[PDB]
Amino acid sequence: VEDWDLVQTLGEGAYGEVQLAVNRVTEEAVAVKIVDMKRCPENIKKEICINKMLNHENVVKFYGHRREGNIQYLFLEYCSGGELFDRIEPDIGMPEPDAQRFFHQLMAGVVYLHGIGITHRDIKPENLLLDERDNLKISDFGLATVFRYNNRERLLNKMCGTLPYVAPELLKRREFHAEPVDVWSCGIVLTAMLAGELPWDQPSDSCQEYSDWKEKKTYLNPWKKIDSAPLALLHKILVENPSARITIPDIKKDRWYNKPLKK
Ligand SMILES: O=C(O)COc1ccc2c(c1)C(=NO)c1cc(OCC(=O)O)ccc1-2
Repeated sequence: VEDWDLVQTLGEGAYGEVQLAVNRVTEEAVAVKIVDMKRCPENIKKEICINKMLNHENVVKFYGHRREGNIQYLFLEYCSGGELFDRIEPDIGMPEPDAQRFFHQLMAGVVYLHGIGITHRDIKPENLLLDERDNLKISDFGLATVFRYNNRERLLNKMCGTLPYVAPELLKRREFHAEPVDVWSCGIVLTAMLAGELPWDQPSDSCQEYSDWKEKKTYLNPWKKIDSAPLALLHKILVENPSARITIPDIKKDRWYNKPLKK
């Protein structure tokens, strides 16, 4: 209903929905995200402003914005693959070779964002959309924010994202660096793909399962399901002191990351 028709509901979140929109002339498809500024106008001015900076093969394409009353419409690549969340078999995961591919692509996407000084802040499988040839695209810049401007980094102080994905320091410190938290959530997504389960509800000393990982009890799952090469990488990503935690340029030199698996 706006030059294009709204065919089916797609991602009914809080604040609005995402629809599938076909143009009836050209037959082309898009995702219309629909935010009713009555049911924030501030976090939404940022989303689109961030979205206009973005252009990469692993980040959902931004086509434009119209205001139509209270109603903001963001015109967004439609990913006919859907969510990576759905290619994770509960308790089992997915073939190592697909995980490694999705991880290569997620890395590419994140390097990109980080190189333009943007942290996504909410990387989880629900936010990783797949296109028609199963290429992974980083989605939903609703919580994204700028952490380098004019070549100066600034620490974040707002807590956000999704607890099982979040990095311990975001719980513990008043200010933290933006990049390592994005790395940590990327690691949790790896664990998710390779084991089909989340290792803990939040990285708290108060959280049993989290305490067992710091004690290297990798004899429990989801670790036992994982396999020594990728698990060695997870050991370098899910490090607690954000400063000792591996960085992306170094993930790119890790053995499992550079292992041939897939045709
Ligand atoms: O193939 C299917 O079964 C459905 O395909 C989908 C399913 C969910 C979503 C899409 C495509 C999207 N394409 O862009 C999409 C975008 C979304 O954006 C959310 C945001 O920007 O917050 C959310 C859900 C979906």
